[PDB]
Amino acid sequence: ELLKPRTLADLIRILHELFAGDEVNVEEVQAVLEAYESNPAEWALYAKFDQYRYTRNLVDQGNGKFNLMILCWGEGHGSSIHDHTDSHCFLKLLQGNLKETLFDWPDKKSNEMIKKSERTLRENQCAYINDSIGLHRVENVSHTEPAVSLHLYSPPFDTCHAFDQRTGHKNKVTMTFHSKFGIRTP
Ligand SMILES: N[C@@H](CSOO)C(=O)O
Ligand SMILES: [Fe+2]
Repeated sequence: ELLKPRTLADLIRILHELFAGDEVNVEEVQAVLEAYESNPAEWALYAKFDQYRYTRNLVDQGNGKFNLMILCWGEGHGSSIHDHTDSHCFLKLLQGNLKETLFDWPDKKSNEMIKKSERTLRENQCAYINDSIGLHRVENVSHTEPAVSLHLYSPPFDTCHAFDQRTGHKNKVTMTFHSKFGIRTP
């Protein structure tokens, strides 16, 4: 039974229930993420920005079933084109807007990766990606508004691949957390 999360803490409690089993009902998880109305006071602890690039700030470890984290995107900050290591990946906007660009898995032949589509993700909207859908890049293209997003990955993963847009070539990358549970972790 899916109820509206009243607060971020409530959302977390609901997620623990939804991930208590061995599978994941994606539509249910997306619906609950979308239903949480971003309240900046509740996540200010985690919203730690860096001048030069976006930051990943761990919020909850899901009793081992998922990682929930907050990403903070300065003006003009964006990601690489990347995959999600055979995991579910949900993204919900807490502040600002992000541009998501979708790409196909490259062929073994060296070629320009062409975008399959783009969309603008707006405050409170929750998107979903997985490797069967394709790859993506996420970017804050704003010149005037920082963005903040809430991401859930299940199972948790700390490595993925970045793809070169000009060739499709992939390189393994290890993601790092800027902070964990509100504490900066250099
Ligand atoms: N995959 C990127 C964020 S775009 O992923 O929804 C990351 O976790 O750093
Ligand atoms: Fe991503």
